[PDB]
Amino acid sequence: GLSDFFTQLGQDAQLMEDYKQNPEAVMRAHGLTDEQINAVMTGDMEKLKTLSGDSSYQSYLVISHGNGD
Amino acid sequence: LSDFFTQLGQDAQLMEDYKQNPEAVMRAHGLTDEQINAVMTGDMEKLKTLSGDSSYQSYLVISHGNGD
Amino acid sequence: GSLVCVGTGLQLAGQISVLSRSYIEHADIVFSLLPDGFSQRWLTKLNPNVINLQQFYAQNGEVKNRRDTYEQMVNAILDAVRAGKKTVCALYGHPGVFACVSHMAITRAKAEGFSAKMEPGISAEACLWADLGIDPGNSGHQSFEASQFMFFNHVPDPTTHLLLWQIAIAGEHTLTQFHTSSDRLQILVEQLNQWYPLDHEVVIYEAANLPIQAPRIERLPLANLPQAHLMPISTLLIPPAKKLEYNYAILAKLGIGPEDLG
Amino acid sequence: GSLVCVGTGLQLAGQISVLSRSYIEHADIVFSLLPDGFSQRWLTKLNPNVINLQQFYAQNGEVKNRRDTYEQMVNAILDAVRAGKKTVCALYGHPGVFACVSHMAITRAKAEGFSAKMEPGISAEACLWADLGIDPGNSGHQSFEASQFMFFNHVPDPTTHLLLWQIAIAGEHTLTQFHTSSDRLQILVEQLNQWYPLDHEVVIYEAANLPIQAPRIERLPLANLPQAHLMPISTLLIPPAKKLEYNYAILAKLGIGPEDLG
Repeated sequence: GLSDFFTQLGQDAQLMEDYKQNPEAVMRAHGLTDEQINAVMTGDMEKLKTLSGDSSYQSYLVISHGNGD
Repeated sequence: LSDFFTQLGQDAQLMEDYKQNPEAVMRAHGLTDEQINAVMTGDMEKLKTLSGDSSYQSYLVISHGNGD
Repeated sequence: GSLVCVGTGLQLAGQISVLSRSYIEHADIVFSLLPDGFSQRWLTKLNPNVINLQQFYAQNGEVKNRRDTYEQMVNAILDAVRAGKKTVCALYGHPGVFACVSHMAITRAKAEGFSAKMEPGISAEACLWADLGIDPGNSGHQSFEASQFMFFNHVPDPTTHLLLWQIAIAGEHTLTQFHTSSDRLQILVEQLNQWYPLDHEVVIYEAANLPIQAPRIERLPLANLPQAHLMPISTLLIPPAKKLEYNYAILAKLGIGPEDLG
Repeated sequence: GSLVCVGTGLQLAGQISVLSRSYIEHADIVFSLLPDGFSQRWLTKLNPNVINLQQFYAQNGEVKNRRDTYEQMVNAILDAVRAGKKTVCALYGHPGVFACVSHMAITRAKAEGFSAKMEPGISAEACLWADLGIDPGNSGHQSFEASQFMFFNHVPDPTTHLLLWQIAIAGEHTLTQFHTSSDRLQILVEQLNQWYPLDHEVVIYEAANLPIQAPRIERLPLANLPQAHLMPISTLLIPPAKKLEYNYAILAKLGIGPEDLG
């Protein structure tokens, strides 16, 4: 439900412009809980990842270094 | 020509078929001998001729280096 | 009314981002600046309500300052936003890289109280790293507009990959011509000779716009640049003239040396 | 076998190219390095045959040189290609920008006689220009990896926008820790003070990965950097310390002055 909404929102410009008009209305209409909505509105990405079940996905995004040849 | 190039640019399946056998894929999609020759010699100008353009004025400079 | 500026990338149809294509699809009106007729056809099939910004460039030998062209493009976009249209500006490449019209229109739209934003896209330089197999992080990267490099004080780091954009108009101070002269490029060569030898191998790069087309990757000595064939889309890549050397001052403060590097 | 390396951009699902998404769709196997679990699920729905490259990073407090991680990633990719698989590498951002695994994999695949190529994507720097409303062409742009700037001799041009990537590991010489320390960042501050005053306003930037998420755009004086909260994805933007000044030397060779500029 969280992951499904975010995937749709990220790809569909019609839903993105609806969302930007009224974020709370759009998240309620796609079923997000009050605690999920609260997490979005406060910018708490760690809690969203808790609530999605993702908990302990190890994401380290460094693919280069500055030490040369 | 235009329909073929639009499909080819978006469809990785067709792109990989094309890269295996450019002349076969181009013939199958109806390109003429002259069009295929223009592709194989890199003559973008003649390709635009054969597509019928009226040589679409395409200047694409959207900045300058004079400040302010 | 609202404004969203998107990029279409360099390659026909497939290099636009999924979300950026959806913005074009759902727009009331699209203002376009695209590389060719194939791209124009593709756009028109996506959304038939298109105004072609190419019309604002000098026509038929007219003398017109490009500042006026850009002002006219911005005003045309804003007239649609002011009327109430859900407006999209579809530029080739990335709409905010070596491209003033989208930044200007977004600034003006916000000042007049409208919603305006920019979506990133794939630029000519993003294409260059891919096509040449170069990582800009390898020894770092620098980018300048070629004329700005000549008219103002800029100092390149010669350990980095250096890009001069808009090389075909290097030194064209009037902003009214479409190409420069070989004498202007000779002065640029002499200027670069402060850091790069005359026999230094440089690369003239042009990203492809059609799927059947190979990019232009022409290698030549710097001395030969003023005789080379250049187009408005050409960019000059100047590879490093020296290798990275150890910064002993900072290594000491860090309390390490070369042998300690992982 | 064959190899195509693609990027997925920074934002979930929508910032990938139309073509790059098609490559993922049609691959026999995908090697992924993606920002989060939402992105991982999106990929898996596109193509269920995925191997997650994240496993090659140090786990559970192990000491591992990142050069070994990258070798191990390159080797995994090539083992699928050598076996005969139509292989796609799907990295976040642009697969060849501040990313060695793809260039190394492509070099190795070509040397062993396999077809290999890289498709450009939207990098974090592409996202920064859009989010901050900055054109790198305005006064020029330079990019360096922060530790490379500390360990080797690089000289920034203070009229440009300067980017230091991987600022969170600045000075981490062992390539075995995931973050640097406050004292290392103080040394960087002292180094930068050669060109930038201590009260110079700098920006910590982080591109958003989810569509409901705002980018991080934190403005602070350079002096406060060592006390800032930084994450592996953080970039430091250092805006110009000086305005553009005329290059009277080159204007004279061109036979013009400032008053002649269009």
